[PDB]
Amino acid sequence: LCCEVETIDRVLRAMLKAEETCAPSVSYFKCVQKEVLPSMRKIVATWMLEVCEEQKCEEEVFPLAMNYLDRFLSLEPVKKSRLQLLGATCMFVASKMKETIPLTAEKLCIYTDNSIRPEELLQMELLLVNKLKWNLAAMTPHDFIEHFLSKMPEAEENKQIIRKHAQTFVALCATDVKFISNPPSMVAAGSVVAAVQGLNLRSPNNFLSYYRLTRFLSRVIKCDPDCLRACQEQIEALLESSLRQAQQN
Amino acid sequence: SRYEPVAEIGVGAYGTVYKARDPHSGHFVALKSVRVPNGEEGLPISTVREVALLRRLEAFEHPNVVRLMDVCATSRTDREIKVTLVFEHVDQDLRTYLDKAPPPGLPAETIKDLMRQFLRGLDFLHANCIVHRDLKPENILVTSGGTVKLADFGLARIYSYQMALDPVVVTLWYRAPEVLLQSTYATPVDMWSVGCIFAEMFRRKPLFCGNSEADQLGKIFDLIGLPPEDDWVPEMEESGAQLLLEMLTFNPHKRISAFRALQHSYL
Repeated sequence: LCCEVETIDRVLRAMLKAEETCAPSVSYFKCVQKEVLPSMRKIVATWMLEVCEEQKCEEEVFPLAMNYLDRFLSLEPVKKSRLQLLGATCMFVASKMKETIPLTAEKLCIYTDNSIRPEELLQMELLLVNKLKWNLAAMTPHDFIEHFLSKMPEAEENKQIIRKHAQTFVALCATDVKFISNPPSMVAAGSVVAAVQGLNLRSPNNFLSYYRLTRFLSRVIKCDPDCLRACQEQIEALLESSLRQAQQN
Repeated sequence: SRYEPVAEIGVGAYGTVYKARDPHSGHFVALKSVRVPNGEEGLPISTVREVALLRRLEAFEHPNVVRLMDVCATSRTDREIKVTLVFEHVDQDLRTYLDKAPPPGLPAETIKDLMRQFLRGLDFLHANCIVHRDLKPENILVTSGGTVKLADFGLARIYSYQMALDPVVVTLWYRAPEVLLQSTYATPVDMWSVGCIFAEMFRRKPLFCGNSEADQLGKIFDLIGLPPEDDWVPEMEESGAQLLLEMLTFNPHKRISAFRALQHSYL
């Protein structure tokens, strides 16, 4: 968001405002959905992440597409048979928003083994955009990560390692119901925290921003520092079950 | 929100704009439509991205820009999708404000105030990478209470397709000299329009008027004087006309900005 000066934090405050306008409902599985359950969301979400990984999508595509998914699911009941169709349409719109070369309707259907069809996708897209009222320019955890990182006296080699670990934590959250309860800022902060801490632990004179990072980002975020704490620990828990997704086979 | 008409406020550059009522908010709204091509990849990406970028502005809650509050792709054909844009309604523009303003000014502190909201609004827009491109006293809306709200910004690219089928009605008295391409089509273009609005507030008729591009582009040099290469009767305070020229600096790269302008002696 490119000012003409340098007299013109004012940016971050804006990011925080935007994200508030794109929050899903925490109680949508109860109050809105009759068939769709969290474990199905998990399934579609892990599908969506493998597609982004396989296609080497811009990092933001997966979290943005989940924001879409949780948002729609907050407004419309969906049949569990249509969930995959919804997830693919969310990726389709998220890709259009964030990629120089977006995913094609056809390529996405290929990832469904052609269980869904382009015209189905094209029809869902209009439903989805209209329902979100075309407010598609949502914040992602990645937006905040990079912002936080620009405030941190970390060498670029440090930052890149932090970035890599933190993006992993985000993708983990996005598959989980937590992505529904916590705004992108919170999610980005917990992941940054979990990242910088784990890193510092293995390199004590390095990644020094770990010290009181929770309160710090809490202040930057304007959240509750114990909410961030819970968040981070939920992230660390979620990663410690990544050795079950590794040996679920 | 299904919206229902209540007037036909105008039929300018972007088709017919209807005034409608929000049936649960009770508030009025200004509706406009736009035809878009229904491609093989569904919604045209530039429309999605540009419309989305306007939707997000509303978050900033800036007082000098009209909020885009809703969007709906209503119709749909193998070649076209019809999208209605739902804007905050503002019942009068800068014209009506300047027309019902008795002899002679008036006054300066009020003109300074207008100009100061106008540049604030524009500075906001420009910062968020949105160029108006078609700034007009009609695009400049005025609340009761004197808040200027900029409207119709960021619709140039959204309306590209429709407008190329095929008008073209070019009310040209405010267009920056650049717009008559080459070449861009950048942010400064709005500041030229600012100055042309600037002057006309003390005047009472569009300096640089009708006729074609050449006639339009010619009437500009009359007052600014031709620009040697390679550049290819005030009624306000003396300080006022200082800023005005800076705005009317035929060259974009050293034409005053909305922030540099805001920080002018005259203000």
